[PDB]
Amino acid sequence: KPIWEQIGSSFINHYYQLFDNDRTQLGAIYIDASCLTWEGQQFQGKAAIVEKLSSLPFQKIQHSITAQDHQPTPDSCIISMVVGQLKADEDPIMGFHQEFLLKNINDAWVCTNDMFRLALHNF
Amino acid sequence: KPIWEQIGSSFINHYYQLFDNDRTQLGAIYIDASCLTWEGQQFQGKAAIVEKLSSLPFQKIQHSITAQDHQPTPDSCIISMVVGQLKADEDPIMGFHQEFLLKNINDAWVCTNDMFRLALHNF
Repeated sequence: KPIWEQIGSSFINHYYQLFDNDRTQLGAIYIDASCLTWEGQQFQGKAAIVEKLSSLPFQKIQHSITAQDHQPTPDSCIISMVVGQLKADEDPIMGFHQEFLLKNINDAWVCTNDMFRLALHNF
Repeated sequence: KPIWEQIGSSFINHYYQLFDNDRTQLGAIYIDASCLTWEGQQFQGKAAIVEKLSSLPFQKIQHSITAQDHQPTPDSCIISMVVGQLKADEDPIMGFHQEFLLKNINDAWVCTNDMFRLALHNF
């Protein structure tokens, strides 16, 4: 309902659609200065991100969202928190926490910061 | 090593130190435009946020960080992800996930965005 909630919600939706069905198209939502920290490893810069995301051994991965929250920022960006479970091929379901900072740059929404962590938790 | 990590790690240490000794002092790291989402609930501004955290029904609170990640943002903000364990008085230990967005305002690194969730724990 709130404008930042609708945008952030839509972005997350788009991000997981791409990640679970066409991840080599993910780079389209990043920019040169975007950063990715996947399970502790830092991939600063789009090239590194695109490379890392494409090297994931996932043959078939599926994200299931338990909860998501968004907040507008002083500089008009949107920060988001996402929790839920992921299923890669033939299992053991896992929990995950993903953080995103979105910005409108050149009149388009992109993700400048992305942080993902696996978790033995549930929400 | 990177400056955003040094600053972020430092802020994180100070934040949890304040939370675990006298959370009514957290007003110093929040500003009026700050947003807090705690277990899905929203609160805006220093006063409401400090009120919300202070209202937590705990005498003794203890945070233990298992991992923290930090990245710089295009607007010179620092975004962070924190995961660890939370211990409140006699409740069983509970894992937590938190996100912070930091920025230097009026010569001080403050948190404009704070997002927190507890993992439905077992064991």
